[PDB]
Amino acid sequence: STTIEYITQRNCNLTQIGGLIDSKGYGIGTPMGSPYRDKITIAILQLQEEG
Amino acid sequence: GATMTFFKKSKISTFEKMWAFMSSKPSALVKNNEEGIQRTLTADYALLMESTTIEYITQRNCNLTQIGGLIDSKGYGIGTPMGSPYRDKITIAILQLQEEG
Amino acid sequence: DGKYGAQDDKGQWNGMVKELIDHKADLAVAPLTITHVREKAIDFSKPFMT
Amino acid sequence: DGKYGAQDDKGQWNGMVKELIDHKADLAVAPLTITHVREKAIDFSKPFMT
Repeated sequence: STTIEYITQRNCNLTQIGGLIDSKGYGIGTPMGSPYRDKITIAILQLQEEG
Repeated sequence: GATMTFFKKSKISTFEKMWAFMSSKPSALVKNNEEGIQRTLTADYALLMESTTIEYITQRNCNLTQIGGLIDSKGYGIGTPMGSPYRDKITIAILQLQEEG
Repeated sequence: DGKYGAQDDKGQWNGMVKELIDHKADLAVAPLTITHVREKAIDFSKPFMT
Repeated sequence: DGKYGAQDDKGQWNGMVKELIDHKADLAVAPLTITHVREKAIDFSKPFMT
């Protein structure tokens, strides 16, 4: 959705219809047993909460 | 509710502004979902609440429509006790379940 | 106690969090709003719905 | 590899996933999907969006 959104918003000749027929997540990949991923998740939550 | 907590915690001018407006009038406030349901059924009184709840209500009510998409960002997960291995197994199971559709 | 669980003003938690903290429930599949305040108390899983 | 990360013919990883597995990278930052196989290969934080 965001790719087509960017494409349409950066031109004046493309129509965007529909925004969700499925759902996939995009986050920060971390190695196995990452101890520092917890604070990463906390900061992500804080940014989402504050908008 | 989660929505009002988000509004007070949000830094977006629109969200905080609308929250301040609605909180300003004590007659534009409800303490229960069905209170707002009845108020809307009686007169124009928009209710903002968890999108799953709104969708369920609309699916269960033929007198109430649905307007507006996922304006905000929330989600529901599974709580894991501190120091537990169940988190990774649960995550892979739910990821593969949603992946299959 | 019927609630989503939240951090009280006395510094104590309630609901699902304590049930997971006190190790009387090893799992809780339920509608659980994910917040960093509740993340610190109890880590959530991947959001099955957004 | 110029990619988010793809399994090779023998199940070998590349890009972000291989670097994290090799620990040549600490944080994987890209608009990469969070798939169950990728989660098993490398851990993931809470997504910015879905």
